[PDB]
Amino acid sequence: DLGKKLLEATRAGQDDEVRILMANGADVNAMDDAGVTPLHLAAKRGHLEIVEVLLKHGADVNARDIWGRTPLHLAATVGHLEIVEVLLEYGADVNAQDKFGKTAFDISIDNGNEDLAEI
Amino acid sequence: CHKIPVEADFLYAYSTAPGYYSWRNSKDGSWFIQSLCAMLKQYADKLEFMHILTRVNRKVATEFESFSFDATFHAKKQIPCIVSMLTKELYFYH
Amino acid sequence: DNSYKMDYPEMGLCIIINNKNFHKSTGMTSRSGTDVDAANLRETFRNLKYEVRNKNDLTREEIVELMRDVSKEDHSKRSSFVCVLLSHGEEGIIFGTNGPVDLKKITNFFRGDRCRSLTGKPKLFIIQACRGTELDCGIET
Repeated sequence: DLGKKLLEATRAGQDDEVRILMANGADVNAMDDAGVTPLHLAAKRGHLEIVEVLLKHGADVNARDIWGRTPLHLAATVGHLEIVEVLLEYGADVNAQDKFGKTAFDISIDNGNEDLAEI
Repeated sequence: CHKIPVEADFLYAYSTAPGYYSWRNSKDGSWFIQSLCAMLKQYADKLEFMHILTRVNRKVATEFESFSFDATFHAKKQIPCIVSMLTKELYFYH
Repeated sequence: DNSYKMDYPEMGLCIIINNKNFHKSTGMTSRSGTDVDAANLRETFRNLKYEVRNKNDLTREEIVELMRDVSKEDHSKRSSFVCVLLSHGEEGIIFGTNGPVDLKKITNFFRGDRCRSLTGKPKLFIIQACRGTELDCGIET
């Protein structure tokens, strides 16, 4: 399954392999059983260019894992400003709450990230 | 006159223990319903219902483990939860 | 006797509520693979001679209305009752497409005193739904 390999390549940060897989028709919104998508992985692992190529090809900006977390939540946790901005440009929902009632703004406060809280 | 409780003769077969997430697979379905259907197909003519549900518990407990590219969600386990207010044995072949 | 009477003319109803898609306002994900469950359950219970009724994507109000209506049917010729719930959940809660339903409210319709044609008969609720977000880390065998 190409969708598994995409998730795999995205996690490892293989930007080229990500592009090759998508060209072969790999589902950009592929999921593991925890609802983790390539966009979740790219946001968490800080792979900016991969985040951008997934979103360009229609990655669900507001996909939720089994804890209700969006890529915006995960980007906020590690504090990747550029990914947060790119996610926001593609219509990421700042008001989205995980199953624990936390927003991306709430994570930025808990991490002590002043630069992220204002954005 | 003789009575029974209004809550008697209910069975609640939960996929998972109280407080826990319940795992599903996109192609095969949920772990619990897979196992329930498989155990009913194999044992509905052989075992009482509680014993069928116990095979389901073991099947879910031993044969399934989560796979996730996020370590937070990886290698997780699941036990179903049989809740019986039944007053009799249940055999589907009667 | 030790065993439920199962030689009534009919085995009974098997009501399957299959919620796959949820209102945007809820923020709840699509339940991929639930159709596989629903089809698997119908095959399994129809082979057990149950009268299978599948309902897809029901709101919280529709779930309650359905269960009220089903509990008010004549079950006197039926050996048992089965209801299968496939949805998102929380402890004590099943989700309609538009929000939470209290599981107790659903099952109360079938109480011994409220559904008289099922008094003394097994009422089986099969609940495929989260009961929280807790994850079992497991332990080596």
